[PDB]
Amino acid sequence: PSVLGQGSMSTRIDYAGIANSSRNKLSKFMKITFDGEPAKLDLPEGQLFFGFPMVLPKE
Amino acid sequence: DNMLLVDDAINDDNSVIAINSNTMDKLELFRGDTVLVKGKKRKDTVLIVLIDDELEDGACRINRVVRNNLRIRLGDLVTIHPCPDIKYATRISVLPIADTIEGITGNLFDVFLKPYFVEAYRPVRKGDHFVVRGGMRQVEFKVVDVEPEEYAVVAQDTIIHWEGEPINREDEENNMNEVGYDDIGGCRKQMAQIREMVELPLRHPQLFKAIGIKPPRGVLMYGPPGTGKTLMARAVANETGAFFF
Ligand SMILES: Nc1ncnc2c1ncn2[C@@H]1O[C@H](COP(=O)(O)OP(=O)(O)OP(=O)(O)O)[C@@H](O)[C@H]1O
Repeated sequence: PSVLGQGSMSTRIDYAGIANSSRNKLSKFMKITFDGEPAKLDLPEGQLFFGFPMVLPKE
Repeated sequence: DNMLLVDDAINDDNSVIAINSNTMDKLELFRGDTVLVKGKKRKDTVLIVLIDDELEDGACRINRVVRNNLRIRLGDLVTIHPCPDIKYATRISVLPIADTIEGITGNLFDVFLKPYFVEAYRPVRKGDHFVVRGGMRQVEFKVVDVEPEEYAVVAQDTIIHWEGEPINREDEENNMNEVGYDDIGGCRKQMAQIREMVELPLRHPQLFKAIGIKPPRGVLMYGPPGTGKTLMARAVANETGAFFF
């Protein structure tokens, strides 16, 4: 389904935008992968987000 | 004929170098052409060629900013080559020097750079500096970043980003070690011994291929503490120009 990466609270907090910025993270004047570096993703008190990309088992 | 004497330029342009008409003929250049000038150590930039009959044969005019950038003084010698391939910088980020923005208010960009970049086409390169006089004050700016790299021209198409922290002047030399052979005294034989074994394998690596030998790699310096061994190694590394770790 679309919500496994692109759904409600995925557009409110542009997880894709944050991911791309973290990948190309510099002042300097689309796919998400877990090979790179993390970036701070702070949300106020009382908010949960389960939209992180799935990985499935190891098979 | 790429070795010319240095002279104090009368004008107030940091990207203009004057040459004699005979010198211009020898270099096969034209008025307004951009040429690359290299000075002491591994510092070099690009300047707009200007015709100056008053200049004597084998002489050129460069302002104090260019001399500071090239780490040279009046009367020194530089190597000049044609630079016709210089392109236009599509996007450049430049930040002011902290000490030059002491209490200066208003849009520094429009106030200073905009008059200084109204179809000026001043060649720019990474790490260059230029001083612009606005109102009754003068503010310096540095080439923080340019695209395409490295050296290009700041034309109208260029997009200038003037957002960022002020460039404190002290850290350029306080936090960085730029020391050449001129900073070492009293040890010439040791310096020659180190150079003949460090630069030769790197600056001229094809000589050993021609003679079919493997030059020695390791080098162990020792002596009383405080004699400048670290300084000698730093100077050799800087003069060589190869990546230092
Ligand atoms: N030709 C020179 N010989 C010795 N010292 C010099 C010379 N030129 C400058 N100095 C100064 O002498 C001091 C040498 O300090 P430095 O720590 O580099 O020496 P060192 O004995 O090689 O160091 P160390 O063994 O602790 O790494 C510095 O102040 C340096 O500026």
